[PDB]
Amino acid sequence: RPRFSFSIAAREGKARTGTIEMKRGVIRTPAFMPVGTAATVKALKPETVRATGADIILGNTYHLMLRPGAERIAKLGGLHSFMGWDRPILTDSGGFQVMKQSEEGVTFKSHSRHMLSPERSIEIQHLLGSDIVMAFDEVTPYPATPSRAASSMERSMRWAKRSRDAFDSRKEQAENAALFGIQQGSVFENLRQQSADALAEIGFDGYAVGGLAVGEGQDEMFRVLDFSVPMLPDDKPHYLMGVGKPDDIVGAVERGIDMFDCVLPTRSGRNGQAFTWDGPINIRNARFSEDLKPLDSECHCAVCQKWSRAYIHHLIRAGEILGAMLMTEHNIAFYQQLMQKIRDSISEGRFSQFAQDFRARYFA
Amino acid sequence: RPRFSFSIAAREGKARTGTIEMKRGVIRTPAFMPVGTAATVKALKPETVRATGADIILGNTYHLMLRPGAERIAKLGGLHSFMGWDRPILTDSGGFQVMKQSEEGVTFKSHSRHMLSPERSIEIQHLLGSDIVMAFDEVTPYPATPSRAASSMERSMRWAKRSRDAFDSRKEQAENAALFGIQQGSVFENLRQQSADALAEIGFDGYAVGGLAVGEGQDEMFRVLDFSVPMLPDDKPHYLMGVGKPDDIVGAVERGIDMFDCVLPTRSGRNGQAFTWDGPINIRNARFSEDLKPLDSECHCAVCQKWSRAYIHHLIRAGEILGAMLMTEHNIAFYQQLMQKIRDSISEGRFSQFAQDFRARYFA
Ligand SMILES: NCc1c[nH]c2nc(N)[nH]c(=O)c12
Ligand SMILES: NCc1c[nH]c2nc(N)[nH]c(=O)c12
Ligand SMILES: [Zn+2]
Ligand SMILES: [Zn+2]
Repeated sequence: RPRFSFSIAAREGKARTGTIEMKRGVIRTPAFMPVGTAATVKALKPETVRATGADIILGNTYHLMLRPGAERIAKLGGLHSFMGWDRPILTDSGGFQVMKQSEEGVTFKSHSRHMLSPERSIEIQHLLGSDIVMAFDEVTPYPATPSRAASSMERSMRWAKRSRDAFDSRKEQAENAALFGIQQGSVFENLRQQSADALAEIGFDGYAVGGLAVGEGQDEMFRVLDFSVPMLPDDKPHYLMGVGKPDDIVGAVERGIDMFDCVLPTRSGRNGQAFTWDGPINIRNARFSEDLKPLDSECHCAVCQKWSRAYIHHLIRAGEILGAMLMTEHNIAFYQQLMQKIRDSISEGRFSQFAQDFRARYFA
Repeated sequence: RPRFSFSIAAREGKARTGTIEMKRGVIRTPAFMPVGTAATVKALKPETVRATGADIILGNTYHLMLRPGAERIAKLGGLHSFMGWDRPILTDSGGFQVMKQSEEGVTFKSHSRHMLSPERSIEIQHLLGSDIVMAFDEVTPYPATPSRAASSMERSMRWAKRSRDAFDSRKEQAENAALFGIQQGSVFENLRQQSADALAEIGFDGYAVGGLAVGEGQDEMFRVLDFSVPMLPDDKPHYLMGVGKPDDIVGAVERGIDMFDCVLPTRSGRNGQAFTWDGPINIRNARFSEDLKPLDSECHCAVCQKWSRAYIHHLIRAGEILGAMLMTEHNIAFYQQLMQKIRDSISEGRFSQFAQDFRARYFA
């Protein structure tokens, strides 16, 4: 396999399906990336993560630098070796978790004093041995005034160039990993356009839509995606960071997004929320205490093959670790089955029908 | 397979190795039973418990009756079905967790008001669908005066007869499960003898040594085992309840014990303690932060095949669920490997040498 090759196999409207080939493996798109905060996808062995269908996972630069430490992970052979996941890993840059500041970067106290900058973020991602490296950005909160959105976007573009140069100057990283740029601009079309133009001029292997799902509603997010995604190079992956709910994902794919990550299936799994084709349920609810059905009636995951709602209800009620394990495996598997249905439907030219059918049932 | 058949294949001094055959499977002895407190061996799927080598697990009557409830489990098809473990399950009777009281039984408040008695304990164990049912006893704390030890022992023997009759009166239970009696008498030889005689007169499928590992030291426990185990019928299994550490197990086998359970490998696994052939280690210790070796250098478990001390150190430090999962799997696997080495050495007539070698290295 090459360092990086994105190929689009089929299209339907703005939606695409295809593959990213990298040295450590192939990623089928549209893709969902489980989040492995501090070198673990919570409550799952890597083999279980793979068994659910994941092709790639996400690691958080900010958290890993705080514990166990980036240099330590490098000394131990890199993140893949450390955690036992040998397929691609994407690392975020830390901009989201950040949100003293200056044009040079940021200093902050560990929740010890730490520093992030375009150069240091790229370095940490190198030390981790990331396959997909993200530019270091400044993420403005919502709502943002046009002036402040413009300032953070402009700084992010200067930082995107610094990220590009840092990545390129490190031969081993440049030859073996990929670098994605991050579009900013809040909800403003003109700023989103300026940001897309700046990133395309610099040139990246992929383009993330940053700064969404930070407090604007789905309607607004979709409105911004409507104009923002077409601004990005068509022939590279489009990554919507930190999204999201199943319906968010479907609508974002309809608008040209190829990659997703979110803590929702894992975090809310531990909390008792299980995804089903008829919408989410909270397994802690008393109505499930004697329900012998699986979490979802169609799901092919090992959890739905083997255990009842009643059992998982008890485990979560009781605070048992196995409850977190089973909920998380099911939810991640559900997400991967959603992505597979999306990929197949686009391939077969029936994605619009799938989206309609999905919504009708999920929100019944 | 029969309802119950214990066969002794080989002996060395007081030590024995053999098999218990039951309808749901064969149990190799000496046996270690992982404890599954409230219908789960903490942090492990049942398939993982089996993969470590366990032939049987223990469930706690007291806890299960409180949550999710015995009647509820019965309605859902029994404990095996509920938790997904299809091999034998032994249930304790509740006497240990108990320790208003009367000759009829005990009432207590949930940590709702609940009741236990010989009849109710046997009933709960039936509702759970237990394969090995334990008589309901009264467990005196250590130290005990001779008078109080005698009173609790005598009550326990009356309760053993009530347990026997309750079990026998329930045809489905009598035909498909086994019933073990529990010897009491604290540290007193005469009381232990009276208790053994009473239990043998009633007749049970197996005999537990109760009331030890409740505050007396290993020396005292071993002294009591020295005279107590030979009092029990030789041709039935001997079960030392709530023991214990690897060295406890080895010494108890040397004294004629066939079955063990304890929370130690699971509970202390979650706390950071890993068993090794060179003694226990606490993985949280800073000395392990960059140690690339497996938990134990010889252990054949999947954890030792795949992850380093450094990684598990980080997980436990961070409070990650995967840390509990990996520690627990390793510790249970270690215990099963200990039992296998014990069984093989007795079979081969070299158990005394094994015990000496084990101690020399474990305590080096
Ligand atoms: N939802 C927005 C988001 C999530 N993670 C992120 N990481 C970075 N660097 N930038 C961003 O805008 C975001
Ligand atoms: N270590 C003693 C012990 C553990 N569990 C027990 N359960 C019962 N019923 N009786 C006992 O004596 C014990
Ligand atoms: Zn499922
Ligand atoms: Zn091991």
